[PDB]
Amino acid sequence: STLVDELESSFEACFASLVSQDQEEIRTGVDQCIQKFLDIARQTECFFLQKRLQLSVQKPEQVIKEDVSELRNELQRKDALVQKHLTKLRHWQQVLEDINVQ
Amino acid sequence: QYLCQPLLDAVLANIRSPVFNHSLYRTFVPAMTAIHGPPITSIPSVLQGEVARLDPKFLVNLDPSHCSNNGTVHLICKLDDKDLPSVPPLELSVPADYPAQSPLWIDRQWQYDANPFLQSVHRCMTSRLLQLPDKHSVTALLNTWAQSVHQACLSA
Amino acid sequence: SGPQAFDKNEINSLQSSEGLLEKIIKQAKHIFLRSRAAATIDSLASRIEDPQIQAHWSNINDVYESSVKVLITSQGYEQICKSIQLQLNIGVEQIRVVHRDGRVITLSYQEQELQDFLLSQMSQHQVHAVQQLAKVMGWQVLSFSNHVGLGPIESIGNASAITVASPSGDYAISVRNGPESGSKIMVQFPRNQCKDLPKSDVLQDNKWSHLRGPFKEVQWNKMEGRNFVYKMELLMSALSPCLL
Amino acid sequence: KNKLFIKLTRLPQYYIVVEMLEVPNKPTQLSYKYYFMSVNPAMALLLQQFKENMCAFNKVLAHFVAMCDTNMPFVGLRLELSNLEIPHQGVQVEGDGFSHAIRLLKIPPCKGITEETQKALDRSLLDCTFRLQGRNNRTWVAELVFANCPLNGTSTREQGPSRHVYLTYENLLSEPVGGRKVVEMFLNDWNSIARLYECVLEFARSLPDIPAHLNIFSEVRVYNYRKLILCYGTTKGSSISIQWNSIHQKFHISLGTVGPNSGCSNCHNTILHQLQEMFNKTPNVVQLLQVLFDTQAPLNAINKLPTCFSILPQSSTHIRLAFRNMYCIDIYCRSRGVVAIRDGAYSLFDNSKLVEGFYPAPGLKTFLNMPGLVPGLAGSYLCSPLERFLG
Amino acid sequence: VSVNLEAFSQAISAIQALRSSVSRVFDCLKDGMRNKETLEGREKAFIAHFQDNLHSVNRDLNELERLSNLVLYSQLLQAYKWSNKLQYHAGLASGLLNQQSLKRSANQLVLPPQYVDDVISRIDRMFPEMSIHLSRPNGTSAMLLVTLGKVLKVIVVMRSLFIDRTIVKGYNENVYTEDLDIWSKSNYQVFQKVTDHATTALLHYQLPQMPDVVVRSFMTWLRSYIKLFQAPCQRCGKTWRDFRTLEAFHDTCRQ
Amino acid sequence: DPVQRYKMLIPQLKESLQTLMKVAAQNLIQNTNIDNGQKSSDGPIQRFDKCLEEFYALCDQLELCLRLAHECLSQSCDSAKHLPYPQYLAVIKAQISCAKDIHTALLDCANKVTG
Amino acid sequence: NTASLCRIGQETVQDIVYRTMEIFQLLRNMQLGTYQDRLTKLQDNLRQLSVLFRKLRLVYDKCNENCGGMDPIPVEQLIPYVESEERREIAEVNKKLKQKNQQLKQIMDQLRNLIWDINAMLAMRN
Repeated sequence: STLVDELESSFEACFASLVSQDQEEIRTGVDQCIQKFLDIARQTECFFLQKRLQLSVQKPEQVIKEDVSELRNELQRKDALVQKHLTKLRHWQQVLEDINVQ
Repeated sequence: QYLCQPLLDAVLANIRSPVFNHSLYRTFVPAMTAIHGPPITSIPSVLQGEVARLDPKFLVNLDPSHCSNNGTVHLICKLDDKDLPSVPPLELSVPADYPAQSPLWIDRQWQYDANPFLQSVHRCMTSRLLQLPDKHSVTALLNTWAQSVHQACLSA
Repeated sequence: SGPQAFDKNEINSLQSSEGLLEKIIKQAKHIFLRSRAAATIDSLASRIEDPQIQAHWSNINDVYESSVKVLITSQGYEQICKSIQLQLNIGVEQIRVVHRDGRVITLSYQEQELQDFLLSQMSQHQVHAVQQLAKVMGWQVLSFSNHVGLGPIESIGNASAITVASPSGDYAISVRNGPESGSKIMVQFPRNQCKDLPKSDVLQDNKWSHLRGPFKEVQWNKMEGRNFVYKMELLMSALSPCLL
Repeated sequence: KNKLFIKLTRLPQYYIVVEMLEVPNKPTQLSYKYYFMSVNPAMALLLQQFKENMCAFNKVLAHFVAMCDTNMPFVGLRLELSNLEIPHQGVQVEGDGFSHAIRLLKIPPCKGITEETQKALDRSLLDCTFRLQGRNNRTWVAELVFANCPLNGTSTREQGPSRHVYLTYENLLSEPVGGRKVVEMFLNDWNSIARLYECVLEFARSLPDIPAHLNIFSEVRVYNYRKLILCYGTTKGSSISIQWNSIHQKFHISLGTVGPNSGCSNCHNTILHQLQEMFNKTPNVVQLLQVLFDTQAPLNAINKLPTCFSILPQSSTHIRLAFRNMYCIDIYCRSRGVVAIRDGAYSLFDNSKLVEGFYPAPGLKTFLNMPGLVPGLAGSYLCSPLERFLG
Repeated sequence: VSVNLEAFSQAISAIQALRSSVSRVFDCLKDGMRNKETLEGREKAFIAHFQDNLHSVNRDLNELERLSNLVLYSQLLQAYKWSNKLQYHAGLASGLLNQQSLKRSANQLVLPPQYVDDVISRIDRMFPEMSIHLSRPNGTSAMLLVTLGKVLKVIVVMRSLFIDRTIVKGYNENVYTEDLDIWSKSNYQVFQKVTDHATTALLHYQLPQMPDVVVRSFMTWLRSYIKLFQAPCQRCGKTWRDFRTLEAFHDTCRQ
Repeated sequence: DPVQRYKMLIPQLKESLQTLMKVAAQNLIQNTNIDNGQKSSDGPIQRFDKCLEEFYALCDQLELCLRLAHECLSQSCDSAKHLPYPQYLAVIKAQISCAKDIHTALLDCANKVTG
Repeated sequence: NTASLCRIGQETVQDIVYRTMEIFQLLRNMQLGTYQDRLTKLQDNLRQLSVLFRKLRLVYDKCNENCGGMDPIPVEQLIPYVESEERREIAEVNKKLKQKNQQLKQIMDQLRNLIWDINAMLAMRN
């Protein structure tokens, strides 16, 4: 029921030992809470991946919009990088033109 | 040995006395129960598994044709694969107490003759049974049958 | 050296005795080798796009040596897919490869050797990607072989092999990638689920109808995602528990 | 005299011999013959030849080398399985083409386990497939698949009647991949699994008839066939774990706190040794749940005392408290929520003081908190809380 | 001292073991023999169990004798205990959770030379056997000469607070001490294999963001190369040191 | 003193075990002789129960001494681990109190966010 | 739309565990000025973590309430076994990025040649 609630409860339980009012006890406790949190996190990831697979196999247009946006962002990033490189190149060109003189 | 010996000697004295426990019981009941307190608050399964874990090429089944259900378990399985289905039965008699007396294949040369391919598969599979180690399993016979058929395919 | 008793060749031998021509030829050969390797990796980068390729040339070089840092990641999973990394040493006549698994290989100036080696390394990174993905999604690895010997005799590189099981038992996947014949994935459906397997009268109980059975193959073509890891993750989610 | 010796570094003593011969018709070609050699002043043992199945890769050579390196580790495991009278199927090609596996049919039943539990285990073991994995190809994994699980847990383990447990073994660098220690450890884990299946079967049989307080007080959480994690408490916070350590041949219990309401500890860590011995003498889990339910309430009060007061853990349900060293008091917990307190330093026999001595004078304070040291009892777990600070 | 604390903790368990073992001898005797399906079996079982119980009492008593030879205010102690508890708990939790990380992607250099110098000096402060000589012959890219005893002379080539190339050399060999011999070979095959293994360790120890723990682990792994020609292979007859386990190994044997 | 007491009780504990084993043997032999047909003297006998309680009493005294020494040693080592002395204890208690405030804040926030 | 909200839900659940790991590391590094910084960092981490809970919850509600008309096929019935103007825009962007990548490859080749030349000269000058 609302795996989000169960993962919240496990994240609370991982803190339920220190936040309260020898080594083996804390050892086994952290083992249990951490492994439970990891399992439920991997399960929520599996649910999200199933939803993605269904939406992609039945509605393959939003993925195309995502590819378009990603390609445009990549092009903008490349343009910005080449602009910065050109600025540095012009700076170093002026610096080298200053030297070499007598 | 040390510090315990007379107790040891005492109990080693008094084994095979019929009244024994009671004497122990008596002299050991009260103090303990005073101190610690009150007391406390058809077909064998191995063949079935071997069948369940076969390769889908084989379709093993029982044998109701010959005289069975008195001695060993007889099986006509099959050969179903991209290879060859020559003579699918290979009747195998798996005796009781499977982790011993490796099963024997009842030879049927009547069908494997009259054909060169079948004679070759018979020869090679027989030689491969000769080279098989002792106490072989059913899966071993099935695999060597398959590989012998494949050898006969690649030879001719 | 004579006072401190130097060795015959060690700290003596010729004690600088070469020619301008010899040194110049060595330098030219090194330059050509560097150029060759660069062009080869570039082509590999332009032609082969599925897994990845990366190269970070060192800052300081020499007249008879150079070095790069090759990395073969995935498109989306850069973090987890960091199992295969190379550090080439482009000498005057030999290219030395030091793999992350402690394997040193001395190649040749000829390009085909480098191209085939990089293809085999990509093929191995392909199965390492599936391994690292199964480690993260919590899928239990059943088997992993870096150089498998069962199957068709393969090309320049040896084939790889992995087999993982679903966290909830029944389902399981297997992957076999190679340089020549690769992407041979087949899912292991459970019994009593295909409904096409021939039943047997020897099986008289229903307990045996729960084992993973018919071994159905899946077409890697006409799939979703974009990278091998995307399709692997989508297939893993498809064989997950429906929490929708 | 023109041959190459390709030694296998992962599995030693195995040498491939690749000899080259001139072909008569073509003076510009060669023929390769591959032999499988083995060594034990090196002494060869046997020789066999495989003869069946850019141009500088020599595909068949690398193919044969990889095939040998992948197959030979299984031969030692097969020999070790045959040497210990363990019926096992030969090395078979798995359904997914490329693989090697050694599926066991029957295990040696057990030592020290009842016959009916041995039958219940042998009729539930479906498969014992062994497989090889890991870098350098020296890790083994056995996947046991049991059916008809006795009792489930709170986790998502209530699926179809097929529980899969994976047991991994990695031998040392020496003691080559095929050895005795791997199967020995496997048999040890199987023995521990059987000795734990004893208790799980007892608990599964006793589940229909429960005193109806432990049912709400305790709940089973996981069953991985090698550990039993029961959870008890009013809010299901505390947890006890059952496991059989084959090294010491005794049950090992581990206590923890997993729940968003509890103290600073499991509150039962002061009686851990007596509970260990109690479960070791009589392996029954319902008695454990009963004694835990009976002793948790007094322990929650006796744990909060200032640490002056010293807690000496005696036998179960007999926790001793001692103000300073001069004074003492015995805590006798019993069923139906009652604790009997005693004078302490007093002796249950001829009236002489113990080594600590210093007879506690008042005595009647325990009577108003409801010689003269016989029995002070009938505290209904509330006196056990107030009388702490009062005394 | 800590050794005394452990001896007392071991002794407390030994007293508990002696009391439990003595109770077991008497408690089992009270139950007495069980049927066992056979006359010989029942007699043997009772004798075996009693003898094991009697021996355990002797073993537990002996340990206690041997262990004798070896050995506004309360709130402050509560705070100390809670601090120790949180330290242990958070350490275990961080270990268990960073061992298994679910991060799959990142998308959802310039460094001060004095900072690199400070990091190198901090690393040189520990490992007193190793001595690192900082030098910048060519640009901001630093070159480190690391002397390990009379054993090794490693030449690390930093491009940034980043390890790029390493060439170990012998102690008797000449690094030329001046304008640094970055490009050369050791002329000994063992040191060449050590250079290969050092490049392998560099390719292995690669943390994404933090550039300090990588150099820390590289120096720690190099320090393991101090007992060469003095340590066994653990699977071989008498050059590699495994990561996360500083154990010697031959490259031909494995790892 | 705690180490010295542990030394003092160990010879006594060995003596108490010897008597408890010997008394048990004498009692079992007399009870077997009465239960079977075998004449035996009434004698002093010595009760097994008195010896078993004595052994338990010595065991508690030893455990109490060791538990105190272990607690005292653990406290001393921790005290060493953590100009005027009053200001010293003041800054120590201040650090502990601020750590406790951080504890309470993290606890209440992590418990109010969910559950 | 929904297929991107699902990726957002994926990245949120992939990041919450990393946030908890950072919180654990911060509590571990907290040994007894700097205390104020550690406290405000922990509080900011907790606030952003609760915000992540709220975000993952709302995206969960969204993907659950969406349930588009095209979902009659259960899982395992979708895997393929053995036995317009958007495409034009994609092709145009692909040609553009291909030309830009060829130009960037030329630039990188020139830069590599420059660096190799400078390194060789500054090495041989010695």
